[PDB]
Amino acid sequence: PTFYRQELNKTIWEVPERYQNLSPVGSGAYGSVCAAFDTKTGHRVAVKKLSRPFQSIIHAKRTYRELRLLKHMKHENVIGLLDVFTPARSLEEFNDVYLVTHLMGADLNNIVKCQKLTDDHVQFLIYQILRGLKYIHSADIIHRDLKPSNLAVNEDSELKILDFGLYVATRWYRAPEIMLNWMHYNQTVDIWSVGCIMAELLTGRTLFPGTDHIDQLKLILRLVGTPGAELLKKISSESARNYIQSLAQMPKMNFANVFIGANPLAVDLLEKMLVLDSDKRITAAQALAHAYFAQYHDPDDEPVADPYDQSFESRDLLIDEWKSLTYDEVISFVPPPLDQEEME
Ligand SMILES: C[C@]1(C(=O)NC[C@]2(N)[C@@H]3C[C@H]4C[C@@H](C3)C[C@@H]2C4)CN(S(=O)(=O)c2ccc(N3C(=O)CCC3=O)nc2)CCO1
Ligand SMILES: Nc1nccc(-c2c(-c3ccc(F)cc3)ncn2C2CCNCC2)n1
Ligand SMILES: [Ca+2]
Ligand SMILES: [Ca+2]
Ligand SMILES: [Ca+2]
Ligand SMILES: [Ca+2]
Ligand SMILES: [Cl-]
Repeated sequence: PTFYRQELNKTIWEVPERYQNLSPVGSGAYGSVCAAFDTKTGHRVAVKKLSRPFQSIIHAKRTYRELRLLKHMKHENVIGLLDVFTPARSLEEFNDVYLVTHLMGADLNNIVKCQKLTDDHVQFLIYQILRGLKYIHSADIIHRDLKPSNLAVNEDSELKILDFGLYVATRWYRAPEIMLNWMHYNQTVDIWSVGCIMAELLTGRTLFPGTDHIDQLKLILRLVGTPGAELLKKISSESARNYIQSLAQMPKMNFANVFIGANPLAVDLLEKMLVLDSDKRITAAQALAHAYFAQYHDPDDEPVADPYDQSFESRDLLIDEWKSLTYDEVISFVPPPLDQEEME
């Protein structure tokens, strides 16, 4: 392909002539994103230019990580790849990586903020998050920072999870075991996040808007109740355990007295997601079977992922080795068919 250059976000982008009318649509993880028109297919796409992908061993491995992950993700509610390109003609010239996915116009914050959502619409939004989570979790991939700004949505409320498996960030949706660095966690960290998101879709208000990690924990405990001694097992810091243990005991609230006028099935699902005991938290696959989603649930259309080889994560390699592996993954990429779906 012939490439052209255009200054976007104060830096030069070099992209194939296939992609036209680039326009900035915000930052991404380790990069920045432009909307574009794919002249090959007439489809709208989003192109992410990674920022300094091989500047350091940290950038280089995270570039490889992200490319490997996105090449593996093939699910309608998870960001995956239509294309990946570089202006480099050889490994020796290779210093820039661009990732292409279908364009999604907004994030979940754009949906709820100016819109009184119906319960049927909330069901659809949460259903899609859970469908995507079932898929990524089945490949032993966890998001760990799921939140409305990491949920891409389009003009028809179709939703995809992004920035999974990888500046002041909001902590309001993080699982307590993540926010407080507890010693053990599982895939259900993301289910806590879904509960926080769903609660906000039902009320219009952030569920746990803490000003710091201690304020947020206090808000959490007011809803779910003081934890038992067994939960302290997970907390390394003695000062943290002593503090939590010292707090005045609080009962769990009945969520039916919290989410007023909500579908009782929504309240029941929230009770199963917003539990401190991550071994008692509902899984994504279990949640998809909950009656709240009855009108959407379809077991034939809730697939799992192919096995995902993450052995590279334990390895320390040199920058040029991560760079060469990344180049290999660029070159071996096989674009998917434009139409990959059929009537049920
Ligand atoms: C959850 C809620 C709320 O108490 N927030 C305070 C807390 N953050 C605080 C105190 C305890 C424990 C912790 C710390 C978590 C919360 C509860 C509820 N209020 S509402 O009552 O004004 C309302 C507002 C809306 C709705 N609604 C509908 O209108 C339809 C469905 C639905 O849920 N239902 C209720 C708005 C703000 O968000
Ligand atoms: N508009 C749009 N549409 C799809 C994806 C993105 C996108 C990507 C991204 C990831 C991989 C890829 F290959 C291409 C783009 N990273 C962050 N975002 C946006 C997510 C919503 N807030 C603005 C940034 N943005
Ligand atoms: Ca119940
Ligand atoms: Ca169906
Ligand atoms: Ca088709
Ligand atoms: Ca079927
Ligand atoms: Cl967010």
